[PDB]
Amino acid sequence: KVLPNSASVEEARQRVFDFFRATCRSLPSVMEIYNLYDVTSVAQLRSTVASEIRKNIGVSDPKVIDMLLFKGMEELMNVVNHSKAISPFLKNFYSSNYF
Amino acid sequence: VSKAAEFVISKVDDLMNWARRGSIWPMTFGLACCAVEMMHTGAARYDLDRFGIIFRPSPRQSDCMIVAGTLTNKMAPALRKVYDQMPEPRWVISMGSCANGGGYYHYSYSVVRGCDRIVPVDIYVPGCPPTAEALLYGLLQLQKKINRRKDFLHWWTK
Amino acid sequence: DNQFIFKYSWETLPKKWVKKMERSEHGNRFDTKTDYLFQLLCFLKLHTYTRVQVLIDICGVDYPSRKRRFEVVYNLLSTRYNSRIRVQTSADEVTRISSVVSLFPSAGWWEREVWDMFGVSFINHPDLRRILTDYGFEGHPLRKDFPLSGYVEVRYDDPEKRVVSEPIEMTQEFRYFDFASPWEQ
Amino acid sequence: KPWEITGPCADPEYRSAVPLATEYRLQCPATTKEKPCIPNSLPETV
Amino acid sequence: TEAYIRNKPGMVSVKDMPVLQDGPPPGGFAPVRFARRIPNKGPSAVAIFLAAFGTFSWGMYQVGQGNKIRR
Amino acid sequence: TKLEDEQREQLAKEISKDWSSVFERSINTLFLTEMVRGLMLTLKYFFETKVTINYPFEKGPLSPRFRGEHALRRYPTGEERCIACKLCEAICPAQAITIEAEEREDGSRRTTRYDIDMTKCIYCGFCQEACPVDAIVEGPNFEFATETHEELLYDKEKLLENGDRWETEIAENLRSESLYR
Amino acid sequence: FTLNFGSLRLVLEMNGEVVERAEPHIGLLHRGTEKLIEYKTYLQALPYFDRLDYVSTMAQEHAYSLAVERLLNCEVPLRAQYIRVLFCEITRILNHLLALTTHAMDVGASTPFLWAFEEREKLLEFYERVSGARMHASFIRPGGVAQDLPLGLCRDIDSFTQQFASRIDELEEMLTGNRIWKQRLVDIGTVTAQQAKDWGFSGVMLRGPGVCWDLRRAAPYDVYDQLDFDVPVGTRGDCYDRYCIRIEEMRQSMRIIWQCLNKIPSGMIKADDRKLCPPSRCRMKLSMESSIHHFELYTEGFSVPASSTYTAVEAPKGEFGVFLVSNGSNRPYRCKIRAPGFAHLQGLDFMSKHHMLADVVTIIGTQDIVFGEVDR
Amino acid sequence: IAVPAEILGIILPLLLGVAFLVLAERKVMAFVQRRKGPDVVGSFGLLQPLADGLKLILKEPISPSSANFFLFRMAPVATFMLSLVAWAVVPFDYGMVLSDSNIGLLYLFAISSLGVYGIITAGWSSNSKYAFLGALRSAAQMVSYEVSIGLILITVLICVGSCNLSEIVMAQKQIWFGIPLFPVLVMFFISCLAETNRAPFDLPEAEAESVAGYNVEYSSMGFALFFLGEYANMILMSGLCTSLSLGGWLPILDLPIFKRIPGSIWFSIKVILFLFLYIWVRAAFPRYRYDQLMGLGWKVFLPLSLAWVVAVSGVSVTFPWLP
Amino acid sequence: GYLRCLPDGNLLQTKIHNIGATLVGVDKFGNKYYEKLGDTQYGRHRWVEYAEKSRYNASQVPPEWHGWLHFITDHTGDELLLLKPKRYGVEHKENLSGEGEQYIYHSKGHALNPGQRDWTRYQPWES
Ligand code: SF4
Ligand code: SF4
Ligand code: SF4
Repeated sequence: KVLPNSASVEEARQRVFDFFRATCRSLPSVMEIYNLYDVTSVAQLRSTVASEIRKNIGVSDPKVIDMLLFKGMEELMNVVNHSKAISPFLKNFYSSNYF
Repeated sequence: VSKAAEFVISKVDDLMNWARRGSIWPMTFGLACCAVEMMHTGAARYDLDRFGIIFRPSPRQSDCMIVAGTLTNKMAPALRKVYDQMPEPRWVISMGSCANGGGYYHYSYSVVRGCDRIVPVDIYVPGCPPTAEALLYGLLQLQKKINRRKDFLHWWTK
Repeated sequence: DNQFIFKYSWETLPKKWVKKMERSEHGNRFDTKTDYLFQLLCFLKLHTYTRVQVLIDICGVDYPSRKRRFEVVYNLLSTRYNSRIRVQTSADEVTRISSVVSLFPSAGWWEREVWDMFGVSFINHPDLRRILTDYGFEGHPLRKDFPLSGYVEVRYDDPEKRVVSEPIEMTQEFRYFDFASPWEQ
Repeated sequence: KPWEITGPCADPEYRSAVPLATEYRLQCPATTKEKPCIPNSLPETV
Repeated sequence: TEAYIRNKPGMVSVKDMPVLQDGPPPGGFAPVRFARRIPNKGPSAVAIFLAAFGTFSWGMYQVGQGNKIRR
Repeated sequence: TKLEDEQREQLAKEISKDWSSVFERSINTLFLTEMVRGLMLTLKYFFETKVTINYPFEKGPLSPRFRGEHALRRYPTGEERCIACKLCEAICPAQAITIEAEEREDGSRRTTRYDIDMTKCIYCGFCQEACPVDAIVEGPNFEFATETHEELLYDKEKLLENGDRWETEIAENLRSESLYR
Repeated sequence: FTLNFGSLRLVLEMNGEVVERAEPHIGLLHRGTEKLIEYKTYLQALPYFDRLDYVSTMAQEHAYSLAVERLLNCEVPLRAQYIRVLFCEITRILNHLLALTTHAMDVGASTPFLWAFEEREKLLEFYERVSGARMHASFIRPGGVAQDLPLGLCRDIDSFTQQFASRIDELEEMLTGNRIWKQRLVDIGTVTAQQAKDWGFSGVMLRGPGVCWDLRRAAPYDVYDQLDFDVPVGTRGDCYDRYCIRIEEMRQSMRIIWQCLNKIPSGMIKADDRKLCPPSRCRMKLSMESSIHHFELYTEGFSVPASSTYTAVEAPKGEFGVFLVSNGSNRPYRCKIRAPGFAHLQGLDFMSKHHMLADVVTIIGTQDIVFGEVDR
Repeated sequence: IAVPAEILGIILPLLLGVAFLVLAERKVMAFVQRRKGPDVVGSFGLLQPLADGLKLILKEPISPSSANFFLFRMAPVATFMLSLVAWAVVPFDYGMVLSDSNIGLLYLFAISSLGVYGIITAGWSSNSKYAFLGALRSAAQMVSYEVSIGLILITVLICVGSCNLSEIVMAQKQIWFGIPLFPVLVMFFISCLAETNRAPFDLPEAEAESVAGYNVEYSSMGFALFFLGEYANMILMSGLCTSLSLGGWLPILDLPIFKRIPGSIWFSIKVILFLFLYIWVRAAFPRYRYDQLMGLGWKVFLPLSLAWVVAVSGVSVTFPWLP
Repeated sequence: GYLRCLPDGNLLQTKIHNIGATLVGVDKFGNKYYEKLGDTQYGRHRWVEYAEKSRYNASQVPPEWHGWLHFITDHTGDELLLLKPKRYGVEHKENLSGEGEQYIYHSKGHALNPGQRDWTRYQPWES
């Protein structure tokens, strides 16, 4: 179910927390969906999800926050449904002109 | 390697090719708007049952996949999965322009630029839609192509 | 033709939400605000002399120049009085507009299609999953800035034994021919 | 014949499906006995 | 020019230019019987029931005679 | 469902007016009259003549305005009929035609490269009707199924040889259709 | 429990073989038709409408041409209008025949399929004689048609109409009145008129309940207001009444075909103005202005005035509408394609509720979902 | 000794007849549908069954690996055994029987009863649950219509004192039992149509429809063996129909011109008419839903069969017409 | 060629249809073109015997007889041969397309082409 736009930063934060809860509860299903038990590190996956949420802090618009949460829930549903020293300049220079 | 063993091998290969040519059991992959023309091919006028063609709904019993219609990125995994279930003696007929090189939707998102990118297709049937005459020509061309299969000779000379 | 219930609506409909009206032979047009669209459609559907009780369709138009690029259009029909009406609003990428699934149950799939093609989210949709494009599609294809050929393409990867999705590398690039005449204006 | 007892075959005004070659399509489209003349404008606007 | 394309050997005005297109023959074709005509000329319900009953009775009589002969 | 029940009772009373009608209906439902009639029609079509075309020896009817295989023609003298006006790909909805050209040795405008994808052509005849010189025509041939996509990718030499091969039939169809133009 | 079927993908929730709910997944034939139409000129975009709802080809051409003429205000000659009506009714006959016989095959009846395909082969021969190909014939263009009728076509169509009256009687005798056919159809997927209006049904699926509304009579977009045909309605909307409505529509299409053949006039086949309709080959090879206009119409296109409109026609499936928004340029700015399969496939959910799997496939056949138009 | 020779001479021509029966079904259905069947593999398609069998043999097999390999493989074997051993008793003329069992009718009824196990095990051993459900549906339908078939057998057994098919025919000498019991013959024909999953009541062959079937998982030879068993059962029940309600190897009116025909020709001709009726009904009619056909079997044919049993018994007991 | 009827069955149908037919023509490749009017349905009143019973192909019909066989024209192949253009033109060739790399058509850039042409649209310095 889709909800109206959050009118407060606190409401946006609560929705973000709910989405993170949903991701954490749906993590073990992805285990049996993908079967990468050798180097998954479920804790590392949770850390990466938290890192994505933390790199998406520069946004301050509640509408943008709600849209990002909607797209994240969509991505969660898709993943559940199994849908997949020479400096940086010199390497690009040796690779191609367009960099 | 001899000249009489070679003759016997040639006769055996001819019999095998005759059987496989006269008992083709293709399966329709009927997307978009070459499937209607395919049903016209299977109709009374250009009948396919005469040559041995009968459409098997189960991919496990089918001989060759006839992909007629547009291949979508959402449907290409299904096409590949269904193709993988077919028995090892297998062939592919790409009917129309969508299944050949993308056709009229070549420059479009969610359109596979021909079924050749997903499955190894043996014979292309140009047209949009190809006439039922032309599709039956393509099936006869498949018969001709499998009429030169020296499987027994290749197995013998290994 | 049949501009009867359109004029009757403008006579009886509250004037608060009628942002603008267009009397045309190509179709009578109502343009309103996104806040009052649900109320306006509820009035039209339920009123006894403007019974547009069937929703023809919901469409989206992209206008990159305007501040609110997306234009959501609703084509409705009145079979009792035999006339078509058009009600449209303007929405941008982030703001969510009201859903009319409760009034017209057919609006669910058209609203999902609008979401898929443009990104205009709806407030009270029972579900708003993508309907038309591939599973895991990233962009909104019908936006003007979206490239015609898309961003990714699929192929069969033999080592993976599956159909993988890779960034586009298409041969025979699309040839845009500029036929526009400088004297057309 | 058993099918004239009842049904559409018993109807005197019943038409066969197969068209005869001597009456269906007498002249091939590329060889028509009379030459066409298709107008392209009104006589006034000439 | 339309007159140049559709010129007539002896025409004076742009009117009465030669014309010949696909169309009805003089008489306007014939009616085609859009409706349906399904005649029900089969045997009546009572007739087939009487036939079946009489057939059953006479057949049982024949069964009795055949059983007597076989006995 | 009470309305449905009373409607059913009313209908049953309506179609049970008398013993003759009820007996007729019961006999019809018991002795499979409609099934027998369908069987009789099926037997009639079993004994009637067939409409199978016998493909390889007998081929279905066509029209001179048939959109088969793209091809390029020539003038009766022998020169290429195709000037490089580039109206082919300007109108080709599928963008299946690619053309490049330059001035020839004698100053004539001719195409130095002209290829058509038969896997991208939608066989619509827009080019053959946009040609100002009737150079490209969609020939009557349609049985040109190839085993390879690269074979299905045509070019100028193949189009010209197709036109030379099918010149007489293409000319007959072009006469018949230029009548209809 | 959820049962999955895999271009028709459908997931069904079942309890006791009884279908609690059905959810279709449709995108399997999405092709970016609207995006490509936006990227291409109007004439180059007509084949897209050819491809949409491919069972009924020329109905989409008629809708697109009517929308373009509405946005363009160009008068179509009477002969062009009459031949457009004739071929639209031929298209309706083709679509109804295919829908009925595919429905019969899905039910289990296999034999009428090939008889109706013989009829369809005759009609496709008509298409191939009048235009380029048997299917996807870009014959109907804005302002008129591509070419004039070949001589003898009217006589052949008359012969077909007589034999086809016989064939419709034949098919109705075999299918209608069969106990198995009745048990398969009656009281299956019934829709109230309120439900149909709510879910946006059109055509047979809307007249089945008995709303008593047809587009050819409500908004006559052709000589339809001079053809005095009949529009059948269903007493209680279900599969059987929709099938009977389709049979009656085939009969009335034959009636309209005969009327058009009888009263077809003699004149031109397209709009008189060469700014909007291409000149003939002789005219472009003989006249300087005609050569200019042919060149400009085949490189550029006709620049429609900047406006937005919705034009709907009575396609055999139902109401097929095109919403065209222009900006004064030679390419359509926006083209929304409302197909009468998108709403019906929504209706599948409530139609096939408390039914079974065979009832679900029967409902699909009755609705006649062509996935090209629903994935437009 | 001679018994294996007789058994082989019964089995191999039965397989040839099954192949030409599927060919004849194609030809008759095509001629019904205004087309022509297989005509390009040999003259009039006479080599089409040979080509099909050779292709099926040469097709490379696949192993589903369903953890029930033995049961998966042996189910078509079981149904093939059942069809053949059912054919082991049917007479063709006076003295052309392998086992002249005095209980031949009940033997055929028992063999028909055993026939459901092949399909049930095929559905269960398959990984997919759709195949299991389809096998259950087909088994239940065969169950109901075999109950009806047994009641019809009881009617015939009331008519004829003995229980062996040869003496049944010897009693048929007079009136063929079809003249007295044409409705019973019609019900038996519909019941055997539903018994072999042929014509209407065709659930497994509705693969294009949602019911699917029990043969989806099976490989080339498993599917071929199931098809051969089904068609051998079709021929078997056509022979049962002609031995029960058409007199078997008996001419018409006992004229001396008709007695020149050996009688095995008569039995073959009657079986051919019954097979033509099979293909006729399959081509001419739609198919029933599973619930519809089950209700029809349990509510229309069972009461009618019981009523006909009672009526025949009452007619025979009342009058001296008793053997 | 009558012994081919037993293992062909399609040539058998053709020979059955050539009972009351009239040989309307023959081409330079040996194909014999027959017409049969009267009590014959429309779709089966013109046909061809390819005179190559072993491996007859649908593409062996020359363009001169293609239209007449496909019912496009009432003109037989003899008239079209008379009207065949001069100063240019090639003989009819069947749709081999699989009979050999030396027979099939190859693009100018294909590696199988006898002469493969580079495509760069610039001339390097080439010291
Ligand atoms: S190739 Fe043409 S006819 Fe075939 S599916 Fe594509 S658009 Fe339709
Ligand atoms: S027929 Fe149409 S698609 Fe083919 S090359 Fe010509 S314009 Fe392009
Ligand atoms: S339109 Fe004609 S002249 Fe122009 S490029 Fe094409 S073939 Fe050549």
